Amino acid sequence: GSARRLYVGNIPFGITEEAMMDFFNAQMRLGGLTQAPGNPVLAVQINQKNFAFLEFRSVDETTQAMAFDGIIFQGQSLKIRRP
Ligand SMILES: [Zn+2]
Ligand SMILES: [Zn+2]
Repeated sequence: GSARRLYVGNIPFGITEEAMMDFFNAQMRLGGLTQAPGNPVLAVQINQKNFAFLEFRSVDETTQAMAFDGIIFQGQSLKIRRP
């Protein structure tokens, strides 16, 4: 379970879970981070503190997404860390 989640900080205020999921799924797939068909991100939980947890379908894709630390999303540099 913790091996399938990442902390994502400095998210744009007001973003939706769908927007964050769609961005990560599209960009991870385009960037070659996945090795199996389909979408790597299952869910996004945005805190009540400017951060979210992304939940992935696999431990593999959780690890690959660490390559996106610092990715720019809606003009913000996302901080990606293990929980
Ligand atoms: Zn969508
Ligand atoms: Zn939700």
